[PDB]
Amino acid sequence: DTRPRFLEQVKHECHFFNGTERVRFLDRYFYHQEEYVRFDSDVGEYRAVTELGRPDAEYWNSQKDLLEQKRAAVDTYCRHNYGVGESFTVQRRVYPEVTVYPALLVCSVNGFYPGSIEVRWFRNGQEEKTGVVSTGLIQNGDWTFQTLVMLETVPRSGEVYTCQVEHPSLTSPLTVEW
Amino acid sequence: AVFQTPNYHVTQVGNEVSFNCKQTLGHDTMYWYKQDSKKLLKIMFSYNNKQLIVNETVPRRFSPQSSDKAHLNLRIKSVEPEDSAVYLCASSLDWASQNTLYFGAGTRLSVLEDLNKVFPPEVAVFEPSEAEISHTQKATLVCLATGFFPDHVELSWWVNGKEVHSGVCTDPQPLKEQPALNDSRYALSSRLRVSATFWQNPRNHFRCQVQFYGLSENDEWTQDRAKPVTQIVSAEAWGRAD
Amino acid sequence: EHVIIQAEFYLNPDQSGEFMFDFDGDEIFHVDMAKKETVWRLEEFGRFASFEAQGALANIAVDKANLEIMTKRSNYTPITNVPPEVTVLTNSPVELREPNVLICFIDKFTPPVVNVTWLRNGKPVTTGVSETVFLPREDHLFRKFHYLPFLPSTEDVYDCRVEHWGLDEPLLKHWEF
Amino acid sequence: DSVTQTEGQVTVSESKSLIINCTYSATSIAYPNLFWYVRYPGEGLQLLLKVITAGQKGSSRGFEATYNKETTSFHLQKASVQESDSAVYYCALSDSSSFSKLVFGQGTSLSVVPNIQNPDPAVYQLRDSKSSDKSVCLFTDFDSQTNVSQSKDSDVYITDKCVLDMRSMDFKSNSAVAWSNKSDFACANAFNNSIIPEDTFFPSP
Amino acid sequence: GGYRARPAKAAAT
Ligand SMILES: *[C@@H]1O[C@H](CO)[C@@H](O)[C@H](O)[C@H]1NC(C)=O
Repeated sequence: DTRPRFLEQVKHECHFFNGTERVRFLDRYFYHQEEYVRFDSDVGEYRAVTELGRPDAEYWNSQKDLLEQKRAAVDTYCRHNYGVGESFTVQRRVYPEVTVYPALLVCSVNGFYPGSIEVRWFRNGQEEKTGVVSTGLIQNGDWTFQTLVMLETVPRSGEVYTCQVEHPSLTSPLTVEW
Repeated sequence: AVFQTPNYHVTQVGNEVSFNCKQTLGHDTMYWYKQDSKKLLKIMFSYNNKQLIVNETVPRRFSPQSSDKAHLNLRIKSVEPEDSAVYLCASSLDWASQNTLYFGAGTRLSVLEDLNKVFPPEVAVFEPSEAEISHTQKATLVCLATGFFPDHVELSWWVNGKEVHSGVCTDPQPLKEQPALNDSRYALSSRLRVSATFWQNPRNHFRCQVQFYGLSENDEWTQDRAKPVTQIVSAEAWGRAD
Repeated sequence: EHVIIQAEFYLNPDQSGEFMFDFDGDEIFHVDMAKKETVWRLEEFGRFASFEAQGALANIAVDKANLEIMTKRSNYTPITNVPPEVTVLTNSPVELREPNVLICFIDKFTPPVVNVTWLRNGKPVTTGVSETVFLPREDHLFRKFHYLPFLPSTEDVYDCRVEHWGLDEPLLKHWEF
Repeated sequence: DSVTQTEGQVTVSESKSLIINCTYSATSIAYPNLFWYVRYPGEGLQLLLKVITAGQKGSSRGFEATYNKETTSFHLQKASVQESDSAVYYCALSDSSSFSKLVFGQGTSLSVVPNIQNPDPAVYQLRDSKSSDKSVCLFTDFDSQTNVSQSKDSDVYITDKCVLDMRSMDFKSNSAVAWSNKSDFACANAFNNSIIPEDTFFPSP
Repeated sequence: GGYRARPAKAAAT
């Protein structure tokens, strides 16, 4: 296809801090990956972010009941949808699965959710910060995550190495030893 | 505002009717509601940005249409007696259910099996009682609009060529001249009360006026009696000193 | 702490539109325009919550009416194609004769059109494959997950072939062993 | 998905308190929005008040309605109804999760009756300006508790009680009309099927 | 619990 493509995008975003105690609502309209008009609950009205959206910002802000409706969106939309899915979104907990191999020894924790994780090493009684390389957090796209911590620190005479993983779904640290 | 049109319409079974609506609120969503004979209010259609989003299993007879966000038209291809109702057009900011609906004044559709049942009102004015004048120093004129069908009437009082609203009360509903039959002609009454010395000035003129919505000038009419067109029927009285 | 995003788009002249809900980078559900059904990313979600899909279809109608207006507002200037980063991944430890799933991750591309194919030993492999809708990004490009289950072996190579108008030739990432 | 409210007409004297009952029983929608719409005489339908969150109270024009999460109800209340509250009131629900689509209650027609401070009940005969016959029987100036019964005879016509305000005088009066083509018909017996005050004035024509 | 779509607004013409 020689044909040129034209893309419209709109995103209604709900930002939550300390649960539903502090909510911010954003109504965002995009054209060719370039926002042009936006409503912000902190601002309280539609505003053009580019000149391309100024006819919308003035037209929409003048509509009967528009402002009232958008000012109420933090309660009727964001807080509403937050509580509808709270059981399996904010409260989802899947514990990790750890395995340690060498290739340099690697500890890999998979199938965990949410994303916040802390994994540490111990060579052996004390954690050794040197020689650690972290893969970063990997999003599996199926509501699980991955991570490998590759460790360049050759163990020697019966050295017991333990990858310690700390996830919000468990009450005490998860420890496995090599 | 929400403007709809027409206000009244009468037509025989099998004819075509068109209703038009317009809203000036900048809103995205418009509606057709049906108000049947028994004070009920059921939704028929809902349009959003010219696209039909809600259809409450309305007979194929009805064909809403919207070439623009601000306009919503309703057309009934060939009407049945069941279609007699008040049709309310409404608009809402968008299709969210938290939004307030703003309604128009309504279109009053009367579908008849036989247009030969349409009659305009006869109107008569009744002069104040001499007993009421001497007992209370007040004077009540009574207006009767009788023999009309359907009940598409608006009554008003005119004192010295000016419409008056003070001292006036009209029956909220007409009554049936023959409550048995479903096609019974109606009657309506209204009162206008003034001070006795105002009624007793011979320079004062009092007119009861009944606007009747009937057949159009287009409609075919074969009967001998006058075509019961939309018209105004009046009755008048001048004051009496004695 | 948490962000819920209702993300919609419409693409001309392919008449392609999409409606999904994002939670902290993971999709709660999308609406299948063709079948007019709500599609939960996890089947478990559908037993605890609901969504009337037809309200998503009403939005797609509006977005498209808007798009025509927005392209006319913009003198019909097209989108600049942007080629995708792709990455083939494994899901858990790889072990001989132990079933895993291959993951092909497509990132930072626009427009949201893509031809992706799984190649086993240079031959196309079509059965068992799963696929996600395009998912929104904060830079407003798109992401896509393609999954291929398999039993690992030594005499089997695997590739993920990606076609995108931003690329001059098809992009391909390899996985062996 | 159903709404039920007070059926029919309710008559209330001015300054009395009012309750309009409304309960909703919609099997198939979670988190509804509740509305009260009002239609004043000769006017169009308009919103009185609405509540869009489960536990809150909406207020307007002195009216009050609480969205109850346990009694599944949206009762409308007012402590002192005024005569300008005479209207038809509609209770309605919508599904907050889907397209706006109001399910209306049957409607309650409210008639707020004013107090007649100095009744002077009488029945008068009024003759046509253009004809000697017929006449109409005018029952007027009766107190606010008098109820006018309909005819029970197909050939006698009796209208309902009707209140008019002469604003120049700050004067209000109630009135009903009776007429007939019966020769037997007379104003002395036109309202016999009604219970009118004993002191009703019947002038001799 | 049912999810709510925030409706998309029609652009100015
Ligand atoms: C995808 O394949 C179709 C097959 O005809 C082709 O027309 C289209 O250009 C391809 N798109 C890309 C981005 O390769």
